Amino acid sequence: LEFKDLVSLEEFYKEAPPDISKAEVTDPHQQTLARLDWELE
Amino acid sequence: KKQILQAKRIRKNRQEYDALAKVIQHHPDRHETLKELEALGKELEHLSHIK
Amino acid sequence: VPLAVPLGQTEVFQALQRLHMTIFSQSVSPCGKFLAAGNNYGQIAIFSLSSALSSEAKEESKKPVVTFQAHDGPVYSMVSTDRHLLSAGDGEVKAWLWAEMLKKGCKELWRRQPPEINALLLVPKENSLILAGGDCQLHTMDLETGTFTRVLRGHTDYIHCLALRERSPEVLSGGEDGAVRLWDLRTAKEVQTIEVYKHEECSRPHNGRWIGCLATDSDWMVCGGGPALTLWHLRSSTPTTIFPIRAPQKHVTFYQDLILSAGQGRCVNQWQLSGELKAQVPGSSPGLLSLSLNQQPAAPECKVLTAAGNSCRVDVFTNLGYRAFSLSF
Repeated sequence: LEFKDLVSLEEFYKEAPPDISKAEVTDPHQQTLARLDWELE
Repeated sequence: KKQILQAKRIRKNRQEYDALAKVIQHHPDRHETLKELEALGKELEHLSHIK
Repeated sequence: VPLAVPLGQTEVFQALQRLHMTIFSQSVSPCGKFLAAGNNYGQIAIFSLSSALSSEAKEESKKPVVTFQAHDGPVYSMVSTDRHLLSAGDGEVKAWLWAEMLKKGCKELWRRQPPEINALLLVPKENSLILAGGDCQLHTMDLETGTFTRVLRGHTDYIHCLALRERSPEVLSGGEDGAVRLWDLRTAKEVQTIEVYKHEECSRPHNGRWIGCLATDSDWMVCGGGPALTLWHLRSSTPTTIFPIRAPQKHVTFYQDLILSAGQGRCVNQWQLSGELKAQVPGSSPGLLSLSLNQQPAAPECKVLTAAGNSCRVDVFTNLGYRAFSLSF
């Protein structure tokens, strides 16, 4: 049990293309991964 | 056993998050890029008006 | 140290065949109880894995209960279904029954022929089988009737491995040309290409450009072989992390939260997903070509990691820090 910026949610959900929006994630894990690679792109 | 399975899954998720975040941190910031894009857009509009 | 001296032409010839044996493929039964190993000489051994892992175990229990000649050329790939064992040999795929291969009959069900066949991909959600090899083309075959539906032409040189991740592209394929290609099954077209040698973080021009292994986590990819053992992010096609190892890696897979690897070295390599070498467990072979996690229901006692390569023996790992024993061919 030891381990090691952001976008507004509606802006992220309404600006990203549906390839990167990943409407099947609407899990929080894939949601955060979609936020991360949307920030990267 | 059930809690340690969930713990190792959460650890894999955290390592995926760190793996993406390290690649993002090789790129410059977001808001500073927005500020310099606004400055470059104003300078480009002034240079376009002068041209 | 030389315990058994052969002393005879037939036994010297058998010792020479065992000394020059390479084990290419591995398959598991529908239950956990049996293992199948493919051979350099086109043979197939069947390993009673539950009898080897039992408390009552003899030295002759680490032997094939049934071994049989099955192909003319080498057996490069096996795969298993709910009932069958599909084996790709010379240039064609044979099918064998798990119920009948233990008996004395050992007949084949069919013989379908679409160069070698390096990778067999068994596709769920539809009874299908993807053939890939020296034809540089992906063939799709129905399992019920021996008809070939789709032919996919994207690679330049031959293919080493296939993958599956249950999304819209759903099929990865890596080859000797040095590019991982994505193959949408509906449109039967190529939708994305990732050239790993073009990226300077991964290149390593001494070993060359060939992709030997692929793996999927439905969002990620591990690509290795010639260039480097690299972690790619799909939908971005960006090299995220590199695993620092010198030897080329012939096989890779995802564990629970580890990365298992094996190649021209002696040991099995256990990586963390960040890119830290967690462990190196030495095997009995000088090089390994195949790993297999035996994660099957209705037999929890047959949950081991089996490794095979340039030897006549299979290393069985009951734990991930040491080898328990090894099955002679």
